[PDB]
Formats: sequence, structure tokens, C-alpha cells
Amino acid sequence: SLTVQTKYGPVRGKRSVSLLGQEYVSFQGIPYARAPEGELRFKAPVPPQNWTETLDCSQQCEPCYHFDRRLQKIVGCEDSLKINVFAKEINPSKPLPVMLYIYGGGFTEGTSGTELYGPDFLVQKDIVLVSFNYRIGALGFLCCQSEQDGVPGNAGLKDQNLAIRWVLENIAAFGGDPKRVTLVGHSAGAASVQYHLISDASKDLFQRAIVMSGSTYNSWSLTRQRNWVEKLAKAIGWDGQGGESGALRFLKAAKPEDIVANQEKLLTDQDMQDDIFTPFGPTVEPYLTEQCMIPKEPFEMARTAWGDKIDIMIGGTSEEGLLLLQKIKLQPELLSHPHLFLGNVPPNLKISMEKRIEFAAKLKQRYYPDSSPSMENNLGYVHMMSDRVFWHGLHRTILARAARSRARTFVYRICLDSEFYNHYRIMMIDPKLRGTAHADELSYLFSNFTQQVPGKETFEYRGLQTLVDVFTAFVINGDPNCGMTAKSGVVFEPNAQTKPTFKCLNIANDGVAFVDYPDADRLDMWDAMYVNDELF
Repeated sequence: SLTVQTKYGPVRGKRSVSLLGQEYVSFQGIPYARAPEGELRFKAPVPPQNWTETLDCSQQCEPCYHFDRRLQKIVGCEDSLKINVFAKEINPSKPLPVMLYIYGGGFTEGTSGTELYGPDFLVQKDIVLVSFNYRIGALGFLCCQSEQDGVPGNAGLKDQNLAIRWVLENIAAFGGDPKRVTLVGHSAGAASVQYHLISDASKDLFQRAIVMSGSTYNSWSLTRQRNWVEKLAKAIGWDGQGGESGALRFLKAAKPEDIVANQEKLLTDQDMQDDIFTPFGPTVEPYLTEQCMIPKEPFEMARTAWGDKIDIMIGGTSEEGLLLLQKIKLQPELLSHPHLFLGNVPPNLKISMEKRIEFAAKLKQRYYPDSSPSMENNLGYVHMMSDRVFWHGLHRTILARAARSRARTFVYRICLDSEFYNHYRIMMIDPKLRGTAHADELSYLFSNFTQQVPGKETFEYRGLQTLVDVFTAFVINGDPNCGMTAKSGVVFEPNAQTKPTFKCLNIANDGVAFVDYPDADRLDMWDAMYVNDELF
């Protein structure tokens, strides 16, 4: 009464009781790829081999290798390319719309586990939630330029492609409707969605998408190759012999715990002034396979995106930049660094050094007209980092949709500022701070390990239900209007302007509203640095 046939074998899930009270069928750890093990390490994913014996998926699986920062421990397993189905029940005769989730984690960490991405809140509406593991860091994004070596790159993105291909081919038997799939992603997970939207390799595999605080227009979404395959082999303790090819087979020989340990560790150039966020991330592939995700420059891929023909919802939070203070609590006075401003003028502009000098002055006057950056006078830098790192990419994505897509584009802004419920800002950043930070909003969508729940008279509860309602509203009929928006007398309309800005649903403590983006003036300034460069 809880066994399902997948295309590769039989699968038995569990039944359970939400943090709210409702019951739901759960399946966890369903293979969709053969363990990228041994020889297949670093490589594109291949299906699993058929298995005849009913496999237990009543318990969560281990994540793809990484440093789990909540534990401060390396963790994982290489055989972790498994997928997860949550739903109130299985109706193979009433096929429900699918929400498919892709986790974030800077392409370096992340997990599909119900300890950050709890289905309790979302399984109340009538959808099918899906979530899955894809490989991260070097293990998922190593790039060997010799075709001889079979590591083109982007193995993690290809893991996500396969996963989507699986939801299509299987979800029918969990009560899913493979032709009503919404792809949803946060941070790197959002940048991932948008690569699926702009790459032909993920063409028409889904119908709608929600893009959260992440974009192909953020510079951190694409890595440049700078001899990373060897710099890592070296740092791990490699003789120097064999070229890149020879560093690879040493890496195929290394404990993955070592790969992880040394990954981000000894890597970046310091010419990350030229924004290299990470070096095991998405890359333009050196040659073409059938599984290829990124054949050429993303910027150009975007101009002819299959995705421009489907509806999407996109947004982020009001103080995304809070993420960036982390690095600032560890060696402050980097806010007194005198290149603090001039090193946030985007590196790759075809502008002279005098313009660049001039732009960084406009940044001072915007974010710190008269006062000095410091751990106590930080809002200006949080705004700066919010714009540079997240929103300018979101905004370009919105402008580009308005120009070249005749689809609907819905824009949101999360402002929920709670003293206890904004978990990521509170646990991972600082219990001191206010504002809405990168991934705060995920507390209002997913249950997590805290088992925490605001108690129905609190505005936090109003927030929870509002998001859950608009996101599932969109997942169900490509229309984000719902009960909660109604009982504030607002209509979430798709965006229909760029000047003076775009219009978004602003979800605040005190409810919702459909307004001009309130921080437009800042982003005008970022647009203006792009005066000799094409925005989209």
C-alpha cells in the first residue's frame, strides 16, 4: 500500500505526520543515477542498472560529498544521486502538479535532506514535491580540457538534467503529472534553474519555473578555467608529473574527503578581484558531448533561450547582502580596506581606470555618503553586496524577459523580518542583526531541523502561509494569486514595465502589496556602470 514501480525497479516509501498535523507519503533515496564511482568520478551521470528487489526508501540518504557547515564535518557518499518524493497521497488517476526543487550551496555544498528542506509546510497544498541530490565542488564541476579524459565539466548540472528526465519518466506513478512540472531553485539552485531555462539540453523538460535569489547574470554563477585540475591535485599532494591528464587520474585515485578538504581550501587566485567565486562551479565546456549543458557563453545562450517561452516567477529578499558579513566578522577592518569600493566595480567592464575610479565614488556616495563602513554601520555594505551579488542579476533577468520573452514574468520581494524565525540570518550570520537575508525566506517554505513553527497569531505565521500559498499557487496554474493575496486586496500581476522599474509582490511582516521595486535607484546605478557593455 506504499510500494511504487520506478523504471529501474520497485520502491517502498513511508507514511508520516507533519509539523502541522497532516499526513504524507514520503519516498527518499531513489536512485536515478549509477554511483559516479571510481572510473565515473567527475564524469557525466548514467542511469542505474535495473534492480528486482523492492528497495527501502523510508529513510533519507547521504548527501553528495561536501563540508556540511551546520555540522563542521566533511560528509557524504559518492553514491548519492538519489531523488525524493513527498505528497499527501498517491493518486495515479488524479495526477498532481509537480514542484521540483534544486538546492543551493554555491555549487560547493548542499543537500536534499528534510533537515533543511522539510516538506511539512508545502505538502498541505495539493502538489507533488520533488527534491534531489546533485554533485557539488570539484566532484561535480571539475573540468579537463582534453577530450581524452572525458571530464568536460558541469557534471552536477547534468546530474540535475537526469533528475528532471527522471521526474518525467517516473513521477506518473507517485501521482505526478509529468507535463505540469515547475522547476524551483535557490541561490546556486536558482542559477541552476536558469541554466536549465537557457540550455537546449534541458529543453521543454518542464513548463514553469521559480527562480530564487540566483541568476546566470550573477558573475559568481560561472567559473573560468585557471588550471584548477592540477592546483588541486598539487594541494592534495601530487608529484607534478603527467600534465592535467595526469593530475586527473591522481584525483580519481584520491579519497574524496581529501578532494573536499582541499577544494576551496587552496584554490582561489586573489585575482578573484576578477570575480572568481569558486573554481569548481559551472563552466563553458571545452568540447561537445551529447549531455553538454553549457556549449558556449551563458550570456549568448540566454538570447535564444527555449525558456523564454515559459512563465516564471523570480525574486529575492530585501537585505540579501547579509550573507556577506560572514567574511566580515572574520577579519573586520576589511571594511576599512581602501579598495573596498573600487573592488566592487564589476571587473570585466570595458571601461577605463578613470571611469572605474569614478564609478566606485558613486558607490561611496550611494551606500556611505558620510559615515564609514564598520560592523556596526554595515547597512550600506549589505545593500552594496545585495545589489552586486544578487539583485543586479535578478534585475537584468527581469529586463531581459521584458524585451525578448512574450511569456508572463512574476516578481517577488521577501521582507519578512522575524526575531526568531529567520533561521539562516540567526544561526549562520548573527543573532544580533535585523533584516531579511539570503535564504531567510526558506524558513517560511520548508520545515527544518528546529521543528519550529510560529503559532498562528504571529505575523511569522502570516508570512509562512503567504509564501506557501503564492509559490504553490504558481506551481499549480501558473498564477500566483491566491487566498492570502486576496485577503489583503491585492493582485499579483505579471510584470509589464522596466521604467522607472519593475513591479513586484512585496511580502512584508505586515502583509502583501504589489508595488514598484523600492530600491530601483540603486540598481539604476549598477545599470549605468554598464555603459559600454550590453546588459542583456
